[PDB]
Amino acid sequence: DEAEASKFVEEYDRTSQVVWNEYAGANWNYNTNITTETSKILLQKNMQIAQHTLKYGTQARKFDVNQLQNTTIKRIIKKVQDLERAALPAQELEEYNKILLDMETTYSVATVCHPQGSCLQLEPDLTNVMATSRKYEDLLWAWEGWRDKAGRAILQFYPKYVELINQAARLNGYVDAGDSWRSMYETPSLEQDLERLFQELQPLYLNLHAYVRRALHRHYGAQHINLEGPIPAHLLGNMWAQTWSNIYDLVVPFPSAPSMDTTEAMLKQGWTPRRMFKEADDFFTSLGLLPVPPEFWQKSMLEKPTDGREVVCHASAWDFYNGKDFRIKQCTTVNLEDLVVAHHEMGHIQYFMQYKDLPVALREGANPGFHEAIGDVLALSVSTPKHLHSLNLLSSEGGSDEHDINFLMKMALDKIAFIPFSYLVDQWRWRVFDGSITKENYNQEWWSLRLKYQGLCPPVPRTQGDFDPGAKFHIPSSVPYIRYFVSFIIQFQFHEALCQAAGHTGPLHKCDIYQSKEAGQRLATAMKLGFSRPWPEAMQLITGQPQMSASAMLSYFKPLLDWLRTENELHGEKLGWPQYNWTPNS
Ligand SMILES: *[C@@H]1O[C@H](CO[C@@H]2O[C@@H](C)[C@@H](O)[C@@H](O)[C@@H]2O)[C@@H](O[C@@H]2O[C@H](CO)[C@@H](O[C@@H]3O[C@H](CO)[C@@H](O)[C@H](O)[C@@H]3O)[C@H](O)[C@H]2NC(C)=O)[C@H](O)[C@H]1NC(C)=O
Ligand SMILES: CCCC[C@H](N[C@@H](CCc1ccccc1)C(=O)O)C(=O)N[C@@H](Cc1c[nH]c2ccccc12)C(=O)O
Ligand SMILES: *[C@@H]1O[C@H](CO)[C@@H](O)[C@H](O)[C@H]1NC(C)=O
Ligand SMILES: [Cl-]
Ligand SMILES: [Cl-]
Ligand SMILES: [Zn+2]
Repeated sequence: DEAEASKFVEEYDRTSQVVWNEYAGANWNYNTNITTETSKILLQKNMQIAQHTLKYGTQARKFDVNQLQNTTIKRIIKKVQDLERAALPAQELEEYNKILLDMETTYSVATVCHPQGSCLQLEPDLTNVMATSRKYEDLLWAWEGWRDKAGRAILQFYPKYVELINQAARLNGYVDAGDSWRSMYETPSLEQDLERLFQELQPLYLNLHAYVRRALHRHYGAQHINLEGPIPAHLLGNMWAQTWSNIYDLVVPFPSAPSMDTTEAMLKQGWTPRRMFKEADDFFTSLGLLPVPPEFWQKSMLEKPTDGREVVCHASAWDFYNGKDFRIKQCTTVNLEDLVVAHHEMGHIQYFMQYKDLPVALREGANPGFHEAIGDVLALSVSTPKHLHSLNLLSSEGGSDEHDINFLMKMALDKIAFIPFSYLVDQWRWRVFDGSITKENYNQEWWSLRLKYQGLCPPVPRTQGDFDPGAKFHIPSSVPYIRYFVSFIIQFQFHEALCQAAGHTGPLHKCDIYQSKEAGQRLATAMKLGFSRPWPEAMQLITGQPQMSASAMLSYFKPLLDWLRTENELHGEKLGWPQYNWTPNS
């Protein structure tokens, strides 16, 4: 009985490595070379992997997991009973795979064109406009144009995508696809836990929002910013207003303590995409963690091709399921923002290497948030002014209270601003999946949440036919989002714990764990667990306790909360957006 189940897991593990490696190869070849031929091969490998999933999943379902004594085998077999899309009938499975490919291709090849002028891709062209233009109409052109071309083009697919992903979820024992996705956390209290964490971050976010709103009023004019209303969504330096640090120049707390232009410093010093990834690899090995293998450097795509290939630019990390071949695909630009992205992606690679010897079913993060958090933890140390000065990308900024508050503001514009964005994406999709948002009101309900959680309004009133969620990568690519909310909370818990393990004293935001072997050992022991244990065990190995908590993030930013409250009170700011119905008049 126990013996047949053990044998089954061994056979599943052997055969899964082969077929998933072939799938990953076809998927990579399409993502790095969008053509009719690579698309056709990819759809064929989709059917091959479904045949495997159906064979082994059907077997797994013949086991009564209740009667298995070994808890590791029990856990693997329970997981393999979920066929995901391979539960669908063949005709629906083919339709679903084609819909997914059509949606992700539509996003990745969309362009926005000037009349009898040039056509801009999202990366680098439109993202550069959003980051650097300080002209309301130019930002509006890029913001609206991207939604018109990418978002509107996904709408034709999304209702059928929803029907099919939900159908597969029901065939695997869930009530809808959002139930299935939430199950990855194995935490019955997930929704309440996330809401409580969101509420703890409100003082910081509301104060940041009011301060930034005032600064935008100063630059863009009183006729275009309502000091008691939501902020227009195209003014925050980022296409989705999900991180705001590119408008640091407009909001700097102490302009008499300026920072060196880090993009120009990186360019003058000869930085390249490969150098950026080499620096990330060096930070990981300084903690005693694993270097990426030589193969990574030969096979990764670390910059946009110049040879005519169309590619999926959106950065991502790839496991080829053979314990040897790991790769990053990123259209890297030489700037500080993308150095942080490089660390994020190298954190995924680290996790892949740490859990490579577990059974494939257990080769995941402790929960999806943990997978997202590893690289960001190291990037918190890289981002310190002390570390950036050691890279010759900032001047010496220490010993200055003004530089200290400036740094905390730079960090808040990304980390605090992202909290409400990362909360709302799957609040929307969970309600699409459970049927309480229909295609009649996709876009209206999206904007209701953008208002409620982020305090943003669209600069141009939306019209029927708009599908602004489709203009965000994870929606057409069907990548869950609450992982990023979880990550941004727990990365500060991990930073706090690793800094204490490294012997740091003083304010958390001054900590840099470079070269700490004690810090590396904490992370390594947790990552080696993969998905073999409930995630509170990995939380315990890193932090010494088992809960998710916003306390670390709040501690990191405490000096900035104090500064923001004093500043906002001086100016008479009304926190929030009680005039929540305000929208731009022109
Ligand atoms: C329940 O079963 C798990 C899994 O057992 C493993 O997978 C099965 C499908 C069979 O193939 C088994 O033969 C196989 O061991 C047991 O977990 C395993 O325990 C062993 C011994 O404690 C671990 O061995 C280690 O292996 C590494 C190399 O990977 C060595 O460096 C170590 O020195 C040590 O020998 C093994 O890692 C572990 N495997 C997993 C996936 O956790 C588990 O012990 C068992 N439970 C009980 C109560 O018996
Ligand atoms: C353009 C960079 C995208 C990076 C990332 N890319 C994903 C691809 C995942 C995937 C899975 C399956 C198939 C294909 C792809 C990843 O590695 O998790 C991403 O999406 N980050 C989020 C949040 C974020 C913004 N800024 C950051 C800075 C640091 C850390 C996180 C974020 C975002 O951009 O919204
Ligand atoms: C892109 O795909 C086509 C079609 O399969 C192939 O002929 C070509 O060699 C590929 N290009 C690269 C750079 O791999
Ligand atoms: Cl939007
Ligand atoms: Cl998730
Ligand atoms: Zn990630």
